[PDB]
Amino acid sequence: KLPASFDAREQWPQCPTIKEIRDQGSCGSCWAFGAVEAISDRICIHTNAHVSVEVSAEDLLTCCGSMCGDGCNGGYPAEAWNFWTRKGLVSGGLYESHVGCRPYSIPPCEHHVNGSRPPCTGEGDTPKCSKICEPGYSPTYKQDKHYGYNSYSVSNSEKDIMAEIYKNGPVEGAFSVYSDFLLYKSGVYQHVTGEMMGGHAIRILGWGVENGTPYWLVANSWNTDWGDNGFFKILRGQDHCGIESEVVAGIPRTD
Ligand SMILES: *C(N)[C@H](CCCNC(N)=O)NC(=O)C1(C(=O)N[C@H](C)c2ccsc2)CCC1
Repeated sequence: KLPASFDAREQWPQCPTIKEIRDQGSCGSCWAFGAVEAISDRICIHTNAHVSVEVSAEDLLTCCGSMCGDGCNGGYPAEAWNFWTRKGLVSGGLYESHVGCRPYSIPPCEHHVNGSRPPCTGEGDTPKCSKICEPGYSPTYKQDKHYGYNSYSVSNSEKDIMAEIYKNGPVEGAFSVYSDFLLYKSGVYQHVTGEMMGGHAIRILGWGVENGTPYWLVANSWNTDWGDNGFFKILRGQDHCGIESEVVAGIPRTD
């Protein structure tokens, strides 16, 4: 039933957020980024491109509080999606973009690569929850909220995750980062060297096969000069680095 390859960017060509790579900056907010990116995609898919917006990482990062975790010091993706169902999320684009209600306040940086931006440092402070949109944006904060119908776990099964993406759009997942992952440029990632650095949340938007190796198509939040234009591929079908073990998703309410 499922195709040998699937790419959400090809399936939903009128949904620009699916193609977009963000930059979490010097802040451990991957849990938030994986969520708002997939939510942005799912709102566009759910409306057949009639509503296409960058959902605010700032809003999720700053305003969830204890139920999600500890802001820039890590969080729980499951409860990020739950926050979307309970209190909703406003719009917000990239740093100094002036796009949406609450654009990201933490500046971009170079994540384990050379480039013109400053080098990323450790976990910076979590910004305050400010329930007010930026100057120049309409409508108001309350009026700009987008809500989810539900949030749920996807089972630790390759085919179930594929089915979920195929039907309902990109999902959030998490995997264990080893030091060799940081150097990723292209191909299918499999862990071959290096120690455990910690967990990392990302957006899964498809799958395929390359030179006989099955993979998941993943968006990272380390800007576009990391990896393969901000994306990477990782081995699919063996719960590699736990990539199939913490997938989470949710369906939008209609605005
Ligand atoms: C994502 N960037 C974040 C790593 C931040 C570490 N920064 C750094 N300088 O090393 N990781 C996460 O958000 C996850 C996590 O580890 N959460 C922990 C277990 C947590 C859960 C509840 S409170 C803290 C990995 C996916 C979630």
